[PDB]
Amino acid sequence: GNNYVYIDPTQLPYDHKWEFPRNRLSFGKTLGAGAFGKVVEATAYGLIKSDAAMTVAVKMLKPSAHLTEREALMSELKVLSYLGNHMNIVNLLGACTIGGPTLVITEYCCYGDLLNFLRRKRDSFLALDLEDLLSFSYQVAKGMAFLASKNCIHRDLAARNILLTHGRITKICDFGLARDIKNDSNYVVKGNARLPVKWMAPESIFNCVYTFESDVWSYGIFLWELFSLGSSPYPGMPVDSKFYKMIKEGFRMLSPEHAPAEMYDIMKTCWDADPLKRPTFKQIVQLIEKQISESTN
Ligand SMILES: Cc1ccc(NC(=O)c2ccc(CN3CCN(C)CC3)cc2)cc1Nc1nccc(-c2cccnc2)n1
Repeated sequence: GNNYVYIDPTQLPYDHKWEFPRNRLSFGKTLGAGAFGKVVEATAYGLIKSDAAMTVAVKMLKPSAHLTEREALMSELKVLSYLGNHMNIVNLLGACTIGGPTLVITEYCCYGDLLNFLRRKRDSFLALDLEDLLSFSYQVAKGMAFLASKNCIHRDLAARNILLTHGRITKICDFGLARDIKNDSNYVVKGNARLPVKWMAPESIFNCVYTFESDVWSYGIFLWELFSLGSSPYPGMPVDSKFYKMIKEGFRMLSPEHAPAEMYDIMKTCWDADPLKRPTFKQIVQLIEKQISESTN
């Protein structure tokens, strides 16, 4: 959680142990695509077990991507390697960096992206219930606490960047190059960038600073998305001059109908204008642990 240092991924070395024979990959359907990159479902052979086919996700540069994007993908690969493999973050499995297009291989998450999952399961609210939502809030906070412990900042925390897999385990991801931010209305032009403004802390919007605390703000917005079962934040409030003024003034979202009081309390603290008053992910983990225990029986 040291806001005075950061991990420069170009200084991270690429561990050759990750290198995987690209001829042992069989590419499938597109899971996401941006301008210079895409994620596809694929099959990997002898990736973990010698004579076993396993489904994976593969992030690749399109032929139309430049060195800048290859560097970014390599940096992302090194960051994932640095983070290591954890229950609540997407797991790196390998890479193909030579002899073809640069590819990064991770686990495949059988329930796909959490935002789509919530939207699909909105009616079922097997069925989705409160404890599922609490579990997702807990696991995302847990994963983010780990990221912060590694002195890493997400910068785009949102339901769309969470995946869901076996046993309803969430995995923090970052589509990065592989999201079409040009045609995603959740990304708004601000200056010479398309930014996830509705998820962003005021200090990020106005001063372009991202911190452990701005990730916590985004987590608050995520909680809102979660307990609204995938609704877009600030309903009936398009990102314009009024929006910026209102956020600066102190306008905040009301509680989702399905949020327990303490979960909304967390949201409100995450959206404190003062970053120093926001909870840490470590704190949030404890709070949600308690709520989950209380919400059982
Ligand atoms: C194939 C791949 C390659 C790279 C990544 N990388 C990440 O998921 C990731 C997560 C966190 C960080 C940490 N990082 C720290 C610094 N900041 C600024 C950015 C975030 C970096 C990369 C994921 C994947 N996996 C991936 N990506 C998108 C979708 C899917 C997917 C979709 C549907 C079903 N199963 C899997 N799977």
